[PDB]
Amino acid sequence: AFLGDGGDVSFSTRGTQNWTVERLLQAHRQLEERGYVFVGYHGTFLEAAQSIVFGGVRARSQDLDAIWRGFYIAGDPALAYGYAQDQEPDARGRIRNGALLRVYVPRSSLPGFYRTSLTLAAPEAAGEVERLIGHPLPLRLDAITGPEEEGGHLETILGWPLAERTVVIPSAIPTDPRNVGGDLDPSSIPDKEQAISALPDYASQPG
Amino acid sequence: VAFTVDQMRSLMDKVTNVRNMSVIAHVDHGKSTLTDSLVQRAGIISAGITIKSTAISLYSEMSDEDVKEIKQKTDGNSFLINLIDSPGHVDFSSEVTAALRVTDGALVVVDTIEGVCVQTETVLRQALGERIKPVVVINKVDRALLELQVSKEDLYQTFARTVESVNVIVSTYADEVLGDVQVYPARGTVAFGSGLHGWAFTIRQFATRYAKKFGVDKAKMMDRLWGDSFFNPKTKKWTNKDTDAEGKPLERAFNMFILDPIFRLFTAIMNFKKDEIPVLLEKLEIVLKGDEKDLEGKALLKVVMRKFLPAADALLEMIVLHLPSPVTAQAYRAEQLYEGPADDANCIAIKNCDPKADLMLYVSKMVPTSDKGRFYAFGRVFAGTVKSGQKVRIQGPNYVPGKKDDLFIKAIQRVVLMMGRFVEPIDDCPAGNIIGLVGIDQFLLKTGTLTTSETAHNMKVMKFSVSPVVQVAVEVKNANDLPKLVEGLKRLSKSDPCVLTYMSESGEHIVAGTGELHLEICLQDLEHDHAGVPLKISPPVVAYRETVESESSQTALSKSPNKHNRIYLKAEPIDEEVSLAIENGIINPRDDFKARARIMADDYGWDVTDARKIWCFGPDGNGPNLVIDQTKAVQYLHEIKDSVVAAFQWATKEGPIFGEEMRSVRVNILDVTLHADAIHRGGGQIIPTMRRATYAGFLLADPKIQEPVFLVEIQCPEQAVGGIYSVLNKKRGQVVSEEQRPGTPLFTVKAYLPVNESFGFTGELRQATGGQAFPQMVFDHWSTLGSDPLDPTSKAGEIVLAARKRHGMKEEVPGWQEYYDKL
Ligand SMILES: NC(=O)c1ccc[n+]([C@@H]2O[C@H](COP(=O)([O-])OP(=O)(O)OC[C@H]3O[C@@H](n4cnc5c(N)ncnc54)[C@H](O)[C@@H]3O)[C@@H](O)[C@H]2O)c1
Repeated sequence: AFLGDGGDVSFSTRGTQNWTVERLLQAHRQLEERGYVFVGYHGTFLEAAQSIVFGGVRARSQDLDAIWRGFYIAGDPALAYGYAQDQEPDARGRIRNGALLRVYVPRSSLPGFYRTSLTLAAPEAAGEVERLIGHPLPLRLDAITGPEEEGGHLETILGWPLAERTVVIPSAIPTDPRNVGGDLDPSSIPDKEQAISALPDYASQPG
Repeated sequence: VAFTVDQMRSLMDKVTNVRNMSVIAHVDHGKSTLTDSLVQRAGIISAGITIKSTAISLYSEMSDEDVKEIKQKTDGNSFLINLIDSPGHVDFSSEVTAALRVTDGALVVVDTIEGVCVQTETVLRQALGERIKPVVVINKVDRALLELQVSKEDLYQTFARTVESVNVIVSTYADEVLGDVQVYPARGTVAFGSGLHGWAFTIRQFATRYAKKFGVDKAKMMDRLWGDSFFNPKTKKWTNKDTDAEGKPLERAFNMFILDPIFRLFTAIMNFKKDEIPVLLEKLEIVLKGDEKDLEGKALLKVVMRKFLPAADALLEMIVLHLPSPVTAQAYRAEQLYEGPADDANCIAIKNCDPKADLMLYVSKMVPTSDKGRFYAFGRVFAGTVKSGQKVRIQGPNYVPGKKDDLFIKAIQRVVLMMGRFVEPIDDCPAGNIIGLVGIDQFLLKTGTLTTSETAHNMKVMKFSVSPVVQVAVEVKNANDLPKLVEGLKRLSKSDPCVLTYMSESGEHIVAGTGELHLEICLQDLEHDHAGVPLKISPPVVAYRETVESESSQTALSKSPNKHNRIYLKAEPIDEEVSLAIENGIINPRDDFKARARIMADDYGWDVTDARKIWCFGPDGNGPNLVIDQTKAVQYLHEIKDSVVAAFQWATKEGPIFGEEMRSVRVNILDVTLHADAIHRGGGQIIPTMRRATYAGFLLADPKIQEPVFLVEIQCPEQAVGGIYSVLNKKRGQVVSEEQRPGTPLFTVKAYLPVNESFGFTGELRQATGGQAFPQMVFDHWSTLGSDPLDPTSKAGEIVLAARKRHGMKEEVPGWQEYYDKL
């Protein structure tokens, strides 16, 4: 268990239940004390959040090219924020807000983290990525960070093998139920969470 | 007594022998008790689908010489009595009127000791205003004997004062067009007894006894059994002098022949004088049976009394002999009950109770049934005959001969008898009878008028409204009881057409009502019957409306999450005339888009171009809010229409100000840009875009909030009318009119009262008028507050802030930039 002390954690439109900034600070600390390191945010819908936090990250078929398959996160919560919501309305056309999740990996996996300036998920970058990770795609027990699109945010792709070794806990950053599709308000990011959101230093050169 | 459908019909045919009446009594004065005596004696049983008991059928049979005493046309010895159920507290004023309006007579119950209470007095006053004839029964005599141990003369004088009080109310408020309608014991219009023990009597019952053994027609005998008539026991002479020659006091006949026998039984039985009781019983010819012969104390007293003077008989006697039939009553009730010309063909048909003329059926209420969630229309035929299959004109409250507003020409599924909790289908039903109808609940909310003439006006309409102006959040204390609450809300919603249960976006279970009291009893019914589980209920909250009253300062723009779709729109106010038209079915969402456009253009000054481009109404797809498509040359525009409409349904249900519904908000879609590929413009992409653009556009059109306002109608004696104004002056009340009922000192005051000022209103009005006032309020209109809802210190803003905190929202109202595209 990595959720800290308190009541049963659940995800809701009203926000993550039994999850205060203080409880996050405890969960984060106890994670580092066990050799885990924070690597970014993942925004998704409520049921997915329940699945990820209590069942763990599990490989699944996703709508892209096979060679880029993996678990996608973002160092900047603002980027992951945009994905923290329903992608499909129900019968009544209701689109709920999702939840921001914090993603942790064993520090033993850090040697497999690389960064690049090229745009990911594109054929022109596949070669450079395969160079850095020292093997053909897809990513395995390694990760790649780079602009999601030209001149845009940085995104991180955790190879599925690595993704399944993560520990994911809720963020203290709420989504807005009354502004679904809006952007992350910097003022709504708890200062004490920002203080524990520093990212590791990634390698720009092959191992 | 069990009857077949045939016998019932033959009984409803002779409408001269029908008695439509109700019981006017305080719950604490054994109202239900006396009612039980009646149903257990003359209750009509019938030799599947159940309903909520609204009316009871009673059968009474009398003699040829008993019928001869009836001063109205009669036909036979059989009599059908309709006992119309009535509310338990006067606070339910609207349904008190409904019951009285379909009745012609009234059994008024008063207490021996406490006499006539304030409530009973107020209700009786209303009954007389409906031109209803009263018969009185003085209840709880037992208390005067067992507890107070009064003397015979004391008890008599007590009755005299009681009868006096009643007649003061009667002579004051009874309509002069009815003649002397005061009650007199010597005439048989007053009964005495105790519902508790199940005994009661009239002077006529005792007159019948002594009529023989005094060689006197009971007419003269009962004239003596009340007032100053004295039978000297020593001389065996009748006198009007309360003293003999030697100046010794004489006992009045009432005390001697009526009270004495009763007092003697009470004394013998309650003092366990086993030697007297038998002799006393044989004397009055009261025969006991086996088990009963071993009883003693109250047990024996109850058995002896209720077989000596069965309560139900005394009551039925008065009802049949003195209460008017439909034929008699409608002759002077017609004008009052017809909102049209007095010499109209239909009004004349009601005066004559004409079974042949055009149908005039009055629907007083809708009754919950076991037949799914359907409601049966309960009411009364005043003219013509209702028939199964017969196509009728269903005229709603707002209907007027000429327009087709609030009109539905449908067919009656089945006409049924409402035998309390059960239902019996029948072919037809002549005028003068109470009846139920199947297949109307979807055209009538509660009250209405059924006709067959294309020139008939409505009958005196009872104002009602379904608008949920107050609501509460319902929550279970034990999380395991959740399912029981879900189904409880489901069935609470079915026991009343005016109750509303729904779920907010945040998942809260909401229960909304038409008033403070109405919502109160619904939550009591829910926690004890429909759910039965311990509930956590929030304080009552008033429902508000979010609106705009100017056009968006600038165009509202919003992007989809994937950044490929854009919606440009602008918000603007809708005229009140148009909003009212929409709420009144005039402008209809289900209407032909071209026929509707012609109406909005001709009658409401709309551009038929715009009116033909209405995409939807909202919320619930029928609210006073519109989406107008004003785009030009947009590819695939139609492929996102269902998503845009959906977004509007959610946007109008919970506005950006503080989560309240929108009203009178028109949204103009000026421009739209979409991605060529349909994969990147589905619901998940469009819905959020439209919602946020709508919010941005709303907040750019100087937002406002509207508050619900009641129309209050109060009856009150001139003396206490002052209190009405005293209470209104500190409730932001606004007097509409003050009228006085000609001849009587009864005033009707109408005024506007903000719903958020109506909490505990009846209590304060009660306090200030000594309970003389008779309140009656229905939702009238919405009122826009002048103050700025965005200002936390203003009246509107203060309301907003409190709500936002209560909902866990961010205190300050979001700026339009929040929903506008971030750039
Ligand atoms: N989601 C983010 O936070 C994020 C961050 C950066 C970039 N992106 C962009 O979004 C695209 C993919 O979005 P996505 O990754 O949210 O959707 P995806 O199609 O890659 O994955 C499908 C969904 O399965 C869900 N899920 C439910 N249970 C899961 C479990 N046990 N393990 C793993 N996933 C589970 C995930 O939340 C994810 O939303 C990428 O191509 C990338 O460009 C997304």
